[PDB]
Amino acid sequence: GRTGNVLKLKVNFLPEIITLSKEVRNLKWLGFRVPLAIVNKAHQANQLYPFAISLIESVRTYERTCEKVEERNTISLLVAGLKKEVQALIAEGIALV
Amino acid sequence: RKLVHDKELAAEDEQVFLMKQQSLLAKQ
Amino acid sequence: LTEEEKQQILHSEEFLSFFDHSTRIVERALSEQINIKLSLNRQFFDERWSKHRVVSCLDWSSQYPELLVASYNNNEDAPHEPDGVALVWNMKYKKTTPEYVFHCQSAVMSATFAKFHPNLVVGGTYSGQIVLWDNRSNKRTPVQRTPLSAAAHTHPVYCVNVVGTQNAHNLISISTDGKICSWSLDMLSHPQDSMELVHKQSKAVAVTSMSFPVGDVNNFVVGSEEGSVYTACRHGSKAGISEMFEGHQGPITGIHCHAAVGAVDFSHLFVTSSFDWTVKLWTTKNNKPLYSFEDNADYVYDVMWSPTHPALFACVDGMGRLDLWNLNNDTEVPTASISVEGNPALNRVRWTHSGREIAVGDSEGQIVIYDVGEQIAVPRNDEWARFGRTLAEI
Amino acid sequence: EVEETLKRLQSQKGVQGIIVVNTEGIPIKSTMDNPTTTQYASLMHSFILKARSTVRDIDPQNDLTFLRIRSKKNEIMVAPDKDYFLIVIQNPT
Amino acid sequence: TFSEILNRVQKAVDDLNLHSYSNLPIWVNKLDMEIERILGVRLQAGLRAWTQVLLPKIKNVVHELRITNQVIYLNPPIEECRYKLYQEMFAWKMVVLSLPRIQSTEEEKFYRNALTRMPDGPVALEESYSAVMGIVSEVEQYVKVWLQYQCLWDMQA
Repeated sequence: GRTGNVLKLKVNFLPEIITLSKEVRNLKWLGFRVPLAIVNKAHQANQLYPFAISLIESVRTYERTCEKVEERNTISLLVAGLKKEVQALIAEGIALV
Repeated sequence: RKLVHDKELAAEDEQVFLMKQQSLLAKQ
Repeated sequence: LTEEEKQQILHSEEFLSFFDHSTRIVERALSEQINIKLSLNRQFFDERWSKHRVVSCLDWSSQYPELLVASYNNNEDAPHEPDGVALVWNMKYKKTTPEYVFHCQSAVMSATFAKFHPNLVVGGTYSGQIVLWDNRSNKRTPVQRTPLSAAAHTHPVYCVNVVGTQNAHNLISISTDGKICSWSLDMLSHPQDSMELVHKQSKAVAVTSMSFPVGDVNNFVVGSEEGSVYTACRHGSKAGISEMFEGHQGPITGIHCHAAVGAVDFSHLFVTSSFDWTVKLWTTKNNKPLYSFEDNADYVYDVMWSPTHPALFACVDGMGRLDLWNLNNDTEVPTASISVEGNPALNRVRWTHSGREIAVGDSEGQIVIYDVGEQIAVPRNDEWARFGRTLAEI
Repeated sequence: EVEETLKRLQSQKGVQGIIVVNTEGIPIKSTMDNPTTTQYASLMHSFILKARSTVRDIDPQNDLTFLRIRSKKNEIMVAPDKDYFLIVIQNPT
Repeated sequence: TFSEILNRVQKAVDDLNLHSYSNLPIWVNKLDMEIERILGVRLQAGLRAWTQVLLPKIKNVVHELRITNQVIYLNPPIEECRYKLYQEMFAWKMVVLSLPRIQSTEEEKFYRNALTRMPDGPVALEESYSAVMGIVSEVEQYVKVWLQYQCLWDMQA
């Protein structure tokens, strides 16, 4: 729909990784023993999932509301300050590993 | 000396900010 | 002759009461008043909102024992179309059309009415976000949505209920990670209570569904897909797991407590329909299963007590047979049985309040409700006494 | 919504014809043809006004919220509250 | 009706102001420019309707010819009808131009710039004035010849 190359923002987190955890979370009590590296990866992903899902839902909501704003250009001038503070927080966060 | 409002809050379109931060991520 | 005033008054949507009353009156206008044992009673299959769609939950309105809420997950038939489908189906007059519809942006896993207010509907979705809907208002969007936060539910939510009375209510909800959270019906944006349920050595319990002892708040009973039942006091002197059960071998899908109250106290009896045809009966005071259910294999979904009969309940097998179990007359043979046509994967069962009929979900969306024989619908003091002595059997 | 409303109000019995009337008579919408809808709905509007006066006669506080006429050949509907004037053509049976 | 619309718009603007949003004054200025442009267009329409009415409710102006000490006289004179017509056109203009501005002096208190905000330029104004200069002229013309009769007394038998 646009000839330009859109630099769409995403989140460095595959939603399917938690799925793997659940397999472990099920297979561990099934009696099957899995490699300890897999156990550590699954445990870390399971404990870190809430942050990732909150971040991805937040960024998706921000993108939806910003495209809704720019749809009605008469309001972007008023919303500019809020968009600036949001972009500032994004800029602070993106540097984080 | 009736002061007038200074420069207004800017928009800084999402594409430019995203490109700049993509560059910053590439260089980090 | 107007050309735009009617057009713009049609464009302007002041049709809330208009549409509400038109719907409540035209399904009445279906009435043909023209002057010139088990048995099926009403089969409902919404072609528009249940085409190749699996029923996700079922509830009967306690305030209005004619209103049923049913859910739906995402539809693989089309992803673009709204995924979370919630339906409100009524017992007022015969009609193919659903009485109300509702959409949730995430797949809806469970839903129910609220006991605190006779009109709000609360449902847990696959994203772990509790969704609120107002029946009186005619809207498709969720009215409220709990935050998707670390403290709040994040994993898919399968069980939501309202505890307490209409002035001491509290909305309890579970996340399949094991978080229990209590909210209020007035505000659905911050967990009034919240903690990650744990059994031992800090490992959680993958809770699938719970029930609560009838007439009692706190001290719930939960089931784990791990294959274990747990009794956990909501607050008590110490929240968390209070008792672990030997339980059933496979995943425990449906759990329910005894509800019929009579001359004897039987509120300590749990039914658990695991994934192995094994609708087990037991009591909170005994760590072992009380009686083992075995007639076939391979996934009986669930079981719920008939609120009217103390020794009778309904369990459905995913192969396509719903069967009514009396315990007083028979311990092993099905006192009543039926198979829904098409032999489909019947999912969820809900006894209507006051009993006398049953509601049955299906993987195809064709929900069927139907009554029960009078000779087995009604209890008697003989039933309670003989149930007590059958408990004394073993 | 408009189209969904008429669709659900029609397919509930495969109704011969219904249009939405949010004004006091003289509707420009049509389902089968303009005349038999517009003139008939205007006459229905006049008559529901007269019936509103008729029911206010016994007590002014009373209002007509719903009207059926199921005759030997027609089964004609309307649900007036303030300006919503239903029309339904249907078999008597 | 214009004042009520402006009052509601100003109330909405104040509601936005109290919420402490970002970048209000420039938005207020732009919406004020647009509303004054619309006001100018509406003023144009009203002024042209008033003009063609001359050639919009207009008051009927009437003046008499009398005589005293045997001299013909007018009550009021023709210039008085001129001034009444000018006053009425000013009132018609003030119907729109007296509207208040929108804000977060006298010119700033209520909007008096619509004449420069004219979509068609002063022409619609000017032609309006023209009608006046038309009508009054014709009036005195019809007066003049008739007034000539007073000469009859100035000559004696």
